Amino acid sequence: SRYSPEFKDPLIDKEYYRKPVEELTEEEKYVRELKKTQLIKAAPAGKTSSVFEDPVISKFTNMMMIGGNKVLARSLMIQTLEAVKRKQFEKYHAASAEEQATIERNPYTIFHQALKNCEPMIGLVPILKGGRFYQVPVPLPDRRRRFLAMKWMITECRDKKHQRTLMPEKLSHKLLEAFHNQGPVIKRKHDLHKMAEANRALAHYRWW
RNA sequence: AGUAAACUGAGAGUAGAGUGCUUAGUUGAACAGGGCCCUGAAGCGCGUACACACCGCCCGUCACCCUCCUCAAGUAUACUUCAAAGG
Ligand SMILES: [K+]
Ligand SMILES: [Mg+2]
Repeated sequence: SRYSPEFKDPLIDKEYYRKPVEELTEEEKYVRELKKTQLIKAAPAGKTSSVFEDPVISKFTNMMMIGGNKVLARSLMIQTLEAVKRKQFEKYHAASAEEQATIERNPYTIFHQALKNCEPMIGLVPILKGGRFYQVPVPLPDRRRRFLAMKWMITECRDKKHQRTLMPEKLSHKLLEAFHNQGPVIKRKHDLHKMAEANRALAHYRWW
C-alpha cells in the first residue's frame, strides 16, 4: 500500500458530522478529537455522499465488472434496475385495485429482497478425516452469506443456458423470480440446506 | 491495490525480420475472515544403528559363485591292541 499504516479510512456520512455535540457521549467526543490529529486517506472514486448511493448495488456492480470496465458494468446495472421497474409498472397497470396494493414497483426494494431470499443460512466445509473428504455443515458468517447470494445470481445469469438474452433482461427476470421465492438461484440455496441437513451427523467433525 | 484483469504506445537489436524481451501510460476489481485438520517455519524438548548426512542406512530368501567344515549307505587304505596268558 502507498499509504502508511497511520492513514485512517475516510468516513463519508454527512449526518455523522452534523450530529449535535450535546448528544455525543464521552467516548464519541474522544473519537472526534482524536480524528483531528490523524492522517486520512483520499476518498475512493466510487462512494460519495449522494443520497442515491447504495453500497449493495455498488458491490454487485463490481462483481459484474470484467477487466476493469466499470462503465459497461454500471450500464448493465442501471438497465437492469430500469427493466425491473418497467416490468412492475406493466404488471401494476394490468392488475386490479386490490392486486395493485401488493405489487412492488421500487426496483431497489426488489433487488435487496431478492438477494436476501437467496442468502444461505448454513454452509458446507470440506474436512479431511482418515484420508476421506467430508462435507461438514458449518455456520456461515454474515459477509459470506451475502457474498454467496450475489455470486450465485451473477453465475446463473452468465450461464450458457440463456441463448442470446442480454444481461439486463436475464438479470431482471432472475431478480423478480428470486423476489417471489422462485427460480434456479433459490433452488441452489435449498440444495445447500438439504445437503447440510443430510450431513448433520458429520457436524461433530468440525473443531470450531 | 492503483495490484490482478483488460486495453493502448515506446524502446533495445537488423539492411530486413519475434505472437519474444524491456519499458511508459489508461480503465480498474474480488476476498483478506476463521483454522492448526493437511504442508512449512520459529522457540523449547525427545529419539537416532544416519555423517555421501532419509534420495541415509539396512535384513532375509532366490539366483550365481570361491574357500572351509559337518553329516552320511558302503567300500578301500593305513594305524592301535593280544603273550602283562595258559598248558
Ligand atoms: K538379497
Ligand atoms: Mg528410504
